[PDB]
Amino acid sequence: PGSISLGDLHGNAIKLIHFLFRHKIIKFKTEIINFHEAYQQFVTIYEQYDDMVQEYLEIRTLLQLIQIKITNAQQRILDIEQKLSLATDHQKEFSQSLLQLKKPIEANLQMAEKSKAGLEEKLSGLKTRLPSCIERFNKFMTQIEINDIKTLIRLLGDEVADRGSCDYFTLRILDFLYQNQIAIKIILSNHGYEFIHAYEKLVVGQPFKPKGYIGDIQIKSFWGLQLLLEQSVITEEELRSLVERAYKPTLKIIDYSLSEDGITLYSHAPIRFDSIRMAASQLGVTYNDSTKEALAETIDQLNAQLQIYMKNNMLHLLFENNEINDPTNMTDEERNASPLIYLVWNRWNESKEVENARPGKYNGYFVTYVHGHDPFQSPLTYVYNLDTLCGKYSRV
Amino acid sequence: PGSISLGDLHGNAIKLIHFLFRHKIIKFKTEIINFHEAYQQFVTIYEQYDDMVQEYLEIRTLLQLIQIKITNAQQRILDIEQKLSLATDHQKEFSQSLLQLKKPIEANLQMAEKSKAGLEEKLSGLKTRLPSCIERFNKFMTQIEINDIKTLIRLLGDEVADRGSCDYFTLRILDFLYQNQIAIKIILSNHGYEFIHAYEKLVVGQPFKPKGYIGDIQIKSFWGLQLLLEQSVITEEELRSLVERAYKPTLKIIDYSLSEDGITLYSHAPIRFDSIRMAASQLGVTYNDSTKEALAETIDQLNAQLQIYMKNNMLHLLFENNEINDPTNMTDEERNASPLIYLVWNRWNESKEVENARPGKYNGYFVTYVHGHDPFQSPLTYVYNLDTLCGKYSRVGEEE
Ligand SMILES: [Br-]
Ligand SMILES: [Br-]
Ligand SMILES: [Br-]
Ligand SMILES: [Br-]
Ligand SMILES: [Br-]
Ligand SMILES: [Br-]
Ligand SMILES: [Mn+2]
Ligand SMILES: [Mn+2]
Ligand SMILES: [Mn+2]
Ligand SMILES: [Mn+2]
Repeated sequence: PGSISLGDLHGNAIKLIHFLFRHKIIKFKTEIINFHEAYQQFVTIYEQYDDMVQEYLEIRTLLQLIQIKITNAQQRILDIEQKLSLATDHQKEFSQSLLQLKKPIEANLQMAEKSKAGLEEKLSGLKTRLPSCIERFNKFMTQIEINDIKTLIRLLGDEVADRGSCDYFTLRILDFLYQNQIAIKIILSNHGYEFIHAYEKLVVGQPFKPKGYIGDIQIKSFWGLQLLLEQSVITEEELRSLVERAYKPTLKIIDYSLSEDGITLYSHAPIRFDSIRMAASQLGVTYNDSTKEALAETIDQLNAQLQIYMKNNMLHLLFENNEINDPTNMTDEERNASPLIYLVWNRWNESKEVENARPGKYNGYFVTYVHGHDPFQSPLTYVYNLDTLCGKYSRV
Repeated sequence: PGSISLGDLHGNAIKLIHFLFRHKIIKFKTEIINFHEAYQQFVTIYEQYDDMVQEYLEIRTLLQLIQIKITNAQQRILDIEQKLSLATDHQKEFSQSLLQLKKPIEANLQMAEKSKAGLEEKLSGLKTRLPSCIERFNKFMTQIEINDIKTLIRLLGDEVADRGSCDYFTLRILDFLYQNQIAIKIILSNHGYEFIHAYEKLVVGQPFKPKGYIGDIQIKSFWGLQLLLEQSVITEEELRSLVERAYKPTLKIIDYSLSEDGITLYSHAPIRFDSIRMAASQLGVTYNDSTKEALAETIDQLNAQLQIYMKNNMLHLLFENNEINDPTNMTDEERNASPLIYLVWNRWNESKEVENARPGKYNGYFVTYVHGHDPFQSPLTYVYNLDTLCGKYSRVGEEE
């Protein structure tokens, strides 16, 4: 009834596969003879898909730029055409000048349209290659079976919408775990938020587009999924199924585990202990931590509120603050105003390693902190900064 | 005919006034003494107004930021209220949480409104101070008279919409010269364009707002004029009267004078000789430089075409190119595509100082180049980069 936590994913489905193999959660079926050959198949699929998404991102950028060029040229042509139409009978040099001024704009517009068509054809070429990639991924997934079912898997965040190749692979792996009754919890993260932002727009009839605070290269794995949806390689029905059953139910603002005499607090970013009380304040949850069980119950109630916001497609209401200058170093006022932003964006440093930030004993119970990768290394023996593919076990 | 040229004005009416005194174009009337005390009164007005426009720029920026806060908060509130429907379907617990979310946004909206109102109050206080300043300027303009009417005045550009206090002062001084039959030519410039862009919009009933490529601090003197217009201290009718009679007719793409054996080319930016044919190509002007007279006639035709664009409120058609990355360092392609932008934005540097860029003799005639101040110093004796320290008169033998 223990758990293993993974703090280093960055939207990279190979890293999830690596973690699941190395901790004996999954294994190849008996029929597979060559482990390294079978595993290298996914590495190759993943790399080829990564290259296709890179190609897509460059096409996306060029298409956006060319559409600005086309719209500008069209507006300028229309303006000159109105001036010519409104001309007086004594404006022959005026009309002659404007007629010849319009020609280079028309030529630029034709060149931009031709360029746009070529980029659309390149995108069409990508679409013809995408099914082959997915079919090879599907064949790989049929070679896998569950091994250990008794261990809770915890992902500390940035599992989607990050620097890897494709959130579809990751969602499919989460759904494989769901179909095999594996207990899994995922901490809400700053990259996870970009994904959820896009998904809850999609299901209300807005574009499946991220918030866009994080740049496209740093949410590449979202674009790897969106490419499949926009090119009709996967159905919106399947995306909704994966997200609704295998992803959203796992999400926690904060997770915990209880020992005989202590609590362990799992967060995405490194966080002060008192940020939990601030999160309770924003969400209308009564905060109590007099005992480890009371703090556990407080956190349960925070996570129930998260599920209410997500079920209503309104998580974005808790993640909007246009006055924060640096979400990795939020001021006292900013932390109080937007505690969930702090919980997913904070980065530790020496000035934050102070007395009372993260006590190791509190109200007579021990407190252990486990969070996702962060550059700063705290010397506190009860702070675990998971910047490795190796999992952290919870003990007896 | 002789001329004087000013290459460093930067929207500063004091610099213009000093230039006109220094070269004996104007003088105080004999009833004024002491002369120093009268000039110093205009200096005080100008500096007083300069500080006022600085205050105005600070208010403008703060108001623009506050309007962003206000609009953001209003959208979020309206968003939440729309989600607060309906009460019935036991979203009650959830209604409560959304109501609590709304409270800090409403508090931030109210705070931003109070700040906006106090800034609009500050602007109102500024407004009450403006009339006296214009009154003192008007008194000063009654104290001067024309002196030399036989010298052509050439402004090499950035005469308006630049770093000084107020384009109204400058336009009134231009009108004074116009009223006294002074010949004036002004070279079209990058700050000049910001002014004209706004003025052309005003003429056709659009807001008196600049293109906005140049930052507000660097077009301060436009804002000092716009402050008078928007606060109803001067009329739209007066402003247009001044611009139509005393400013727009003087404008040139490039100007020239002819000597017995050469041509002198006056520009705002330092420019390559081959920029002239590029300007001709965009304007549909037949280009001919086989003789200095043919080149002079080409430039005359460029300037006639400029006046068509000016008269029809459409100069913006020649100054729009969203593809240029650095207007001060345009590529060959960019120069061919937008030659007038090149003519007003180019900044020279060592890489541009090459043998055929600006030849001193061409097709049998000498070529001399005169342009507004530019930091790079070319060691060509026939290139005149008119920092304020350089002599302003035309060289011997040039006939303007
Ligand atoms: Br006309
Ligand atoms: Br889509
Ligand atoms: Br902190
Ligand atoms: Br001077
Ligand atoms: Br106005
Ligand atoms: Br050049
Ligand atoms: Mn993160
Ligand atoms: Mn480590
Ligand atoms: Mn200068
Ligand atoms: Mn300039």
